[PDB]
Amino acid sequence: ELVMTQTPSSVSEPVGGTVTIKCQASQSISSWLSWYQQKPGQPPKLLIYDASNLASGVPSRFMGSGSGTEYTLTISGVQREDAATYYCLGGYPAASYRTAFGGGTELEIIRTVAAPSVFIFPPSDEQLKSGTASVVCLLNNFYPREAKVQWKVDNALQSGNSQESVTEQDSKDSTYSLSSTLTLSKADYEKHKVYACEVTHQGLSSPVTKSFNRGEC
Amino acid sequence: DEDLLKAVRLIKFLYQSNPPPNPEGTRQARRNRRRRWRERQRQIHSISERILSTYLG
Amino acid sequence: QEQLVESGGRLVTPGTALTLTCKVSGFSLSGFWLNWVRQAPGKGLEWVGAIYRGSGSEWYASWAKGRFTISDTSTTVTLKLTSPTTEDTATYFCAADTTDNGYFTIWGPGTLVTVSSASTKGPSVFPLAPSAKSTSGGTAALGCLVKDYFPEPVTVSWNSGALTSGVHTFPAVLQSSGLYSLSSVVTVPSSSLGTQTYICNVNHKPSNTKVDKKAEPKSC
Repeated sequence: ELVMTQTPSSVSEPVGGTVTIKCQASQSISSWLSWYQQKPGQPPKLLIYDASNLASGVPSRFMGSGSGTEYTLTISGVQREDAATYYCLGGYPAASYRTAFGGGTELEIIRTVAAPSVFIFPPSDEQLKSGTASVVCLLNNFYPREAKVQWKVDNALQSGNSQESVTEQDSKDSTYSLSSTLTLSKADYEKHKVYACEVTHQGLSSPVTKSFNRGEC
Repeated sequence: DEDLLKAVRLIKFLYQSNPPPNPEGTRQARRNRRRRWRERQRQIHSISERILSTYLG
Repeated sequence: QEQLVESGGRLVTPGTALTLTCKVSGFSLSGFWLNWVRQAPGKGLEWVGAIYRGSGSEWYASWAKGRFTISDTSTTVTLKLTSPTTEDTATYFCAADTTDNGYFTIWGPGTLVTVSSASTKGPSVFPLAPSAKSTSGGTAALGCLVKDYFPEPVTVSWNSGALTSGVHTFPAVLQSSGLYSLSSVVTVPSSSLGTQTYICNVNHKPSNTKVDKKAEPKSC
């Protein structure tokens, strides 16, 4: 029944820039509070315990505080690494309101613009000899995360048959990477020869299109 | 209330655990555990204090 | 020196009870707090409950009470999911409190529970065709599509983890079919596209599959 009110949901900031995450306690909580950084596919790491003291290893730029019902994590001179989601933990397990979690705040580090190196991949023989064709468009190392990918089947646009996936931000080059997958049967794949992938990015001068011709290499 | 009974039973366990030292005599090392046991009980005190206070106001 | 490892995370049907285990090891301290924390796909942390080690002091959360059972032992802490439902799909964690000040100093790596009426399916591994359609002059990218599989996870690596720099394993994506699909890729200097052989080391443990498909520049 104890609740933690973590604000904001997301936050963008350049290197040097300072971040402030706020937790709003639903009950008492003395020093009954701790702060955690959680990088993707990794268990959280304790930064601040008992509201204001840093765990060992954790750098000085991490600052904790709170005034009765308001608690603040203050990453001062943010560095590329600090890019992660952050949680606060309030209370004690021994009730009366138990212990509860903040609910997250994703930190986007802000760097210069970077152009996506665009690569295209055609459906393999083994994949065809099954009954399905999957076309892949890759966008290696680029900032920001904002982009759109258009699928052109002989200069005719595709929509529903597409699916995208993006990596998390680099811990040292704050970049990204996307994966677009155009999926249709072996039947619809035979019907057309030239498949194109249109890429629209901020760091891109003109909307770069990378493509292939069926069989032609 | 179930919770409070459980909480108190637990606090009792926390006092039962970490009980008086041995006692063992050694120059300055005898008074060393006093510091240790005082620190530990001073802690348990505040934890219990806090745990219980949540079942009232 | 302390450590925690969880096991028991597996695909189960709904209502079909599962039991999770946490291997507590290296803790000088007798009794302490051991908490269970779940985290569903791309969601936040939710505390499930905790146990004071030396006793039988079980503490659950508002939602969890009833459908969950924490059991402390010699070696070691467990979590029983009495009546699981689809909403229970998450990765469960065990976390220790070496101070008794309500804070998780040491964490376990996690274990993924999957609650679904669907049956397990192994992956299909297709390569990603580099050659001339992927040449930047001094850099080239080749991949490994891991289409159609269930449940999560799958652990692709390159040249038995010898190839690290520039490897980008992509997050998995559920399809309208129900099956997951991912695709790991890597950037290599266009020069050594024949000189050095490139193998993606796939591993779908929840199906026993341990595929090792090799990606080479087409045929022509």
